Amino acid sequence: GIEASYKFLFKVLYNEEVEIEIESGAGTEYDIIVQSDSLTEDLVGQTIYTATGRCNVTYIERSYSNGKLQWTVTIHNLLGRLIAGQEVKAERLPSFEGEIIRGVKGKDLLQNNIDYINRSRSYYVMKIKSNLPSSRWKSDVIRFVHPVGFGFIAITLLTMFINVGLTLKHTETIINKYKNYKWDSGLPTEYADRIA
Amino acid sequence: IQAVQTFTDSTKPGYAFIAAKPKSGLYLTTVQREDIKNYLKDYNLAPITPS
Amino acid sequence: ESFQFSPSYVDVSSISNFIIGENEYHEIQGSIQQVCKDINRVYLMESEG
Amino acid sequence: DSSVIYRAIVTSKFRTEKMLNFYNSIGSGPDKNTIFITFGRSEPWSSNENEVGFAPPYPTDSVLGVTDMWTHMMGTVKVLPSMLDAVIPRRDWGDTRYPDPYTFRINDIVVCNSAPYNATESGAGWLVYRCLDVPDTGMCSIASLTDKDECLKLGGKWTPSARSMTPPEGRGDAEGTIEPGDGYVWEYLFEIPPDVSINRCTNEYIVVPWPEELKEDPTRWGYEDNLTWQQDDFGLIYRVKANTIRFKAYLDSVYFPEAALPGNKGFRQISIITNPLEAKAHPNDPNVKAEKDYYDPEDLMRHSGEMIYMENRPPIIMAMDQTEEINILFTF
Amino acid sequence: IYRAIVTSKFRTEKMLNFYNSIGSGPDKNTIFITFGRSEPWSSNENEVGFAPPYPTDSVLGVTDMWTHMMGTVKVLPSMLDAVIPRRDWGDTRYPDPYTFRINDIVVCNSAPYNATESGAGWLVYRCLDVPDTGMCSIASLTDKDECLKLGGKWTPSARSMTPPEGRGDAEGTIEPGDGYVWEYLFEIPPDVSINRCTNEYIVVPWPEELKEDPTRWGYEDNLTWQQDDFGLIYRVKANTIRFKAYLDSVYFPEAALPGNKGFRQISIITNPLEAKAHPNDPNVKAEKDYYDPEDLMRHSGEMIYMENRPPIIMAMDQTEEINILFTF
Amino acid sequence: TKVIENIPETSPDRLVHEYWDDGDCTIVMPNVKFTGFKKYASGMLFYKA
Amino acid sequence: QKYKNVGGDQIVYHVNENGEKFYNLISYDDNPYVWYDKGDKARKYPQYEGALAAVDTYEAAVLENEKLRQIKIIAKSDINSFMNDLIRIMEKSYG
Amino acid sequence: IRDKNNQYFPRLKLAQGRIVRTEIIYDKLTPIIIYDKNIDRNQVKLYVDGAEWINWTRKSMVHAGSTSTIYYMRETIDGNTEFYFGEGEISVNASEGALTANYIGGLKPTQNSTIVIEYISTNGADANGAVGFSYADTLTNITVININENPN
Amino acid sequence: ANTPVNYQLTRTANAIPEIFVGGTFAEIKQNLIEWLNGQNEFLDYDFEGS
Repeated sequence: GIEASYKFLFKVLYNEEVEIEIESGAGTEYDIIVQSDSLTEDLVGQTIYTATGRCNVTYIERSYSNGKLQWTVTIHNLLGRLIAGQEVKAERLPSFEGEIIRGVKGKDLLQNNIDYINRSRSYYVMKIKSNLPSSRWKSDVIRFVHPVGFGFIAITLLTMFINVGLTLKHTETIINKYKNYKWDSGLPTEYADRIA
Repeated sequence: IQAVQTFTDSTKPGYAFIAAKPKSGLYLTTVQREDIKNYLKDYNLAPITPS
Repeated sequence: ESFQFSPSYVDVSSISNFIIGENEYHEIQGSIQQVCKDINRVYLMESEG
Repeated sequence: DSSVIYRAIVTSKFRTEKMLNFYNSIGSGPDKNTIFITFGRSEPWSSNENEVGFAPPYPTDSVLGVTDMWTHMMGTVKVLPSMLDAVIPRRDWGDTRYPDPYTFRINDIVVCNSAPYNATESGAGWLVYRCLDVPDTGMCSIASLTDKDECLKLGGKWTPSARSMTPPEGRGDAEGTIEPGDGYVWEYLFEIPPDVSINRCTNEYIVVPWPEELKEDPTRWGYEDNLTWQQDDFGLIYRVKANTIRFKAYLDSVYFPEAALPGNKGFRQISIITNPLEAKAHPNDPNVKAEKDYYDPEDLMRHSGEMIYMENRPPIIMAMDQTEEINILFTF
Repeated sequence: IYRAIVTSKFRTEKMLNFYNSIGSGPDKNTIFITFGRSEPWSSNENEVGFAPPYPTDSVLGVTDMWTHMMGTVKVLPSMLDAVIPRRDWGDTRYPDPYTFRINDIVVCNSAPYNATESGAGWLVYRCLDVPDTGMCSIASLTDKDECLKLGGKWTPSARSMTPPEGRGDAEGTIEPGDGYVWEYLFEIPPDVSINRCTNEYIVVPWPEELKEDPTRWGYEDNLTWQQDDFGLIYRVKANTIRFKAYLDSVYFPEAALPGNKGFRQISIITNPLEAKAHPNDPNVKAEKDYYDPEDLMRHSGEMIYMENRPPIIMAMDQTEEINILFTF
Repeated sequence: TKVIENIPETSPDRLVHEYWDDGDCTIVMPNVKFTGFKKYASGMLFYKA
Repeated sequence: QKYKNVGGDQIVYHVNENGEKFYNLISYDDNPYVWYDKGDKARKYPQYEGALAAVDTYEAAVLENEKLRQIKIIAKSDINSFMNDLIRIMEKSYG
Repeated sequence: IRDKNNQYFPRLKLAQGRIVRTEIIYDKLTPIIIYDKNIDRNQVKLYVDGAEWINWTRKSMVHAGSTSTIYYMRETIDGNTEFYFGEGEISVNASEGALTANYIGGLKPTQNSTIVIEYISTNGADANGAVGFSYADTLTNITVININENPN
Repeated sequence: ANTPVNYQLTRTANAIPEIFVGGTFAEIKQNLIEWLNGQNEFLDYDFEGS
C-alpha cells in the first residue's frame, strides 16, 4: 500500500513503468501570498483552484500587511501556471473564496489550464498512469495495493526507443596528390616523362 | 511529542491527523511539523497524505 | 547532528571537523565602465566592503 | 601487405550536433521541416494480436509499404519544436530504486534536489552535477588492475569502493567535497527550475535545455553564474553531450472521433511524416504545407512529404474522453 | 510487443538538414578542417603495415589534437555534394559489367564503351526488372519471381544487351526484347561530371541546386505531378555526402618547408571563433579559407571527427587533396 | 559559529559575568539567537574562544 | 559419496591450533605459514599467518558423526512409569 | 584533523573479533556460502566487482526497483550463511532508451563477476564486559599515547 | 477465436511435483521390474519367470 508498492508492483508484475498520481506527491514547496480572512484552516491539505489547476496546502501561516492578514499557505505542487490574479475556489470547500495569488509555477498540458472539463467529485481521487492497457492491470492492483473504497482515473502513455546514430558513421577518408600549374616555374629537374 | 494522537475524518479521504504536544510548548512548533512530516513522508499509503 | 559531545575533549579542531557551518563560494558582479576611453585600460580592486 | 592503414573517429558531440541542427530544421511555415504523426489500422494484425507474447509484424519500407501504412491511417498530428527537447538519463543522488545510489563513477551526472532524500537545499529547483573523481579504492573494469589511478592510467573504467557520503553541493565550479574529505569529487552544471522539472522531467530522463532557449535566461537555468571565457557560450548541451531528443505529443479523441468511437479495435501501427502537403481539388494547384495540428488523412495530399519512421504495435485502443500521450525519443 | 522502422530516406534527410546547416556567416555552421602532428607516431610509423594508435575522444584527446594542429581550412557548401557509388554499364574491368540487379543504378554515356550517345552528359538509369533466368540469393528458390515474391535477392543469368536509353518512364528495352527494364532519372551535365565525379562515386545534385536548373540536370522532363518536386535525392536515397577540400602549401609554408615529416592526423572543426587580443571582445566566426591554428581561438568551435594516419609528408609546390565521405 | 564574547576587562556593556560570591560562583549569559542555518542541526556548543 | 562429484579427498577447511576452522584458505607456498586464502591468486590480503591444521574430508566425516556420540536419555527406571502416563495422555488425545 | 599541540584524538568505535574478506568469482548457479559460523549479519559487507552492496534483508524489495545493487543474506539449513541477490536483469532496446528494469528488485551481477565479501567472525559471549583495552595494531607515523575508554 | 497459444501458462492449475504421485501397483512393479532389469550384476535373470 505504500506508493513504492504501486511502482514496484508492475516491475515484478509487468516489468514496465507505471506512475500513480497523488496530489501531495514528491513535489513540495510554495510561492504566492494569500489575502483571506480567518479561513477555517481545515482546508490545509485540501486543494483549491484557478483555471490553471488545483493543488493541496499542507498548512498556512498568515502575517500582517495593512492589517488584513496575509495567508501564506504551503502547497505540494502546481497544476497549470499560476497568475497574480486568478479565479480562486477551494477544491474541498464551496464556501471559501481566496485572494489573487502572487507567485507562479506551471503544470504543462496540451490545452493548458482553462476549466479543463468534467472534473469529478473533487476529481482528485488519485490518478494512475502506465503504458500497459487497463483490465490487464485493473483487477490485480486493487487485488494487491490499490485500496478498496477508492476508484482511480487512468491516463496512458508511451515512449519509443530508437537508434539513429549506430547507422551513422564515417565510411572512409581519402586524399590526392596533385601538381598545380601556376606558371611561375622553370623546368629544370628531369624532363619529358609523361607525354600525351 | 509527549503523546501523538492519530485520527482522521471520513468526510475528507486521503488524509491523516495526529495530535502532538511538543511538551516544550502548548502548541507544537512548526520546525518540527516540517521536520516530522518529512521524515514521516517515507511511509505514506499512496492514496493517503498524512497531515 | 551525530557526534556526542559530553565531557570529552580539549581539542578545538576535532570538533571543527564538522561544527556544521558553511563554506566558500564565488559570485560575479555587475558590468564595468572605463574610467576613460577603454575598459581594458582600467583595473579592479575590491576591499571586502 | 597493406601499405596505408589509418584510424579516424567521430566525436559523440557530432551526435549532438546533428540533433541541434535537426532541432533547427523543424520550421514554422517555410523551408524548414514540418512534422505530422499518424496512427491507423483499426484492422487486426491477427486473431492472436490480443494474446500475450504477440509481436505484430515488423513494418515494411517500400512504396508499397508506404501506401499500406498510408492506406489505413486514422489520424495525423503536427509537432511544434517546443515539444522537442534534448534529454539525458536522469540519475539522482541517494535514490534507492536504482543500483548504487551512493556509488558514482567518473563523469557520471547526478541530479540533486530532485527528491526529499536527495534534496539538500530548499527553495531551489533540481540540480545537475557530474562526478569527476571517485574514491581511490575500488575495482577496475580491466581485471588486471587493482589501482584506480593505474586503472585510469590505462583508461579502463573504475568503480570506486567507497559510497558517497553526501550528495554534491555548490554552484562552485570545481567543488565536489574537496577539502574536508571524500573519494568523490563532483562537478556542477546548472540548476533546473521546478516547473520544467515537474512538467518535462521523467524520473528516468531529465530534460536538457537548448542553447537558444538558454540564450533567453541563463539564470532560470542557473547557468548565468559561470566563467565560460568564450563569452556567452550557452552551448551547454555540448558539455553534457546529450545525444537524445524527446518528442512529446498529445493525442485527443476529439480531433478523430471516428477512430475514438466505442468498439474501435484501435490502431495497430504508428507512422510519422515530414513536410506533407495539403489535399488539393486541382492537381495543378501549388502545394501547401500543413499548419493545423491535426488532419484527417483525407485533408492531406496522398503521399505528399516524406515519412521517415514507420511502426507496428499490438492494437492500441484509443477511447473518447481518454487523453493519450505518446513520447518518442531519438539518439542521433 | 511492437515493431518499428526508420525509412532509409531519413538517412538522406539528415544530410539535407546537415547540408542546409553549413552557414555562410551567421547562425549556421561553419566548418574547418585541420591537420597536424608533425611528431612521429613511432620510429616504425613510416613502415608498411603501420597503423597509428586508435584515436581517443576526450577533452584531453581534443587538447592534444588541438595542440599539434598544423593548419585549418574552411569548407564551402558547394564543396559538399550528395553522392552514390558509381556503376557504369559495360565496364569490363569490374565483374558483371553486363549483369544488373533490380533497382541498381546505372550511369550511361560515361565512357566510350558506356557511351551510347554523344552530345549529352552522363545518364543515370535504375534497373527495374532483370532477366527471368538467374540465381536467387536464397539457395532454396529457383524462380526469380518466387525468390522475389518471398523477397530473397535474385541474381539474373542473362546480361544486358545495351545500356538503357530514353528520357521516358520505364523504357526498358521492354517492348522489342530484353531481360532488363530501365527507369530514367536525370542526366548529369558534363562540366559537373568531370570535376565532381570520382570513378567510384558519382555526385548527386542538390534539390536547391536542382531548383535552379531542372534541365542542366535533365530532370526538367518529368512528370512529377506534384508541380515542382525536385526531391529527387529521395528517389536515389543517397545517404552519403562527400567532403571535398583543398590543401595548399602557400597558406602554410612553414609546414611545407623541405624536410618536414608531415602531419600524422586530421581533424575537422565546426564554427570556431576568431582569435581576440582581448577576451572581453566579442567573438567572431571564421570566414577565411585558412587560419593558422594560432589565428583561431584556443579550443574554439567543435571538432566532430578525429583522424589518425601513418605520417604523410606535405611539400611546397605540391598540392594535396582530401575527400571525406560521411554515411549518415 | 556565533560568538558570545568581547566587551573584555569587565566593561559595562557585556552583561556577561562570572560572579564569585556567597561561597559560590555565578555565571550569567544572555539568551542566544540563531537563524539562517539552512540546515539540520543538533545540540549547541559553547566554545571557549 | 557426497564429495565424489565435487571431488574426492577434498580438503574441507583449515583449522588453526586453537580449533578455529578456517574455510576457503590456501597458502601461497612461499611462506606456508602465511595464508592468503584463495580465489585471491594470493599476493594479497593473507587473512592469517602461522601453522594451521587442514582437515581431510574423511577426517571431516569423522568429526561430524563424532558429535552424535552423546545422547540425552531418560532413566531406565522411569521408562516404565513414564510409558503409562503418555499412554493415558493419548486417551485424552483420542476423544 | 590534527590539533594544535601536534596531537589529535579521533573518536572511533569498535567490534569483536577479526575481519575476513573473501574474494569469489561469480557463477550463475552456485550457492554462495559462508561456511563460517560466528560471522555477524550486519558485520558483513560484500563487494561485487566494483561495488559494495546493500541488503534489504530487514527491508523491502518492493522498495526500490528491479535493477538495484543489493544482496540478501539467508540461512543454509546446515547452519552456515548462504546469501544471494536478485536479478533486475537489464537490457537496452536499440540503445536509445534508458537501461531497462526487468525482473525483480535486485540487479544480477553478470556471470564471472568478481565477488569479495567482508565480515566478522566473532565471539559474542565474552564480548560483554571487556573494559581492559590496548592498541594491538601498529600504524606508521601514527602513535596513540592514550585511548580514553568509555569516552564521550 | 477461443485461445491460441505459445507454450503458455504453467504446470496445470496447481503444483503436483508428481514424482510423488501414487501409481498403480502393477505399473509400480512394471516400473520397478524394469529397474532390477538392466542391473549390471545380472543381465541374465528373466523376470517374467514366475
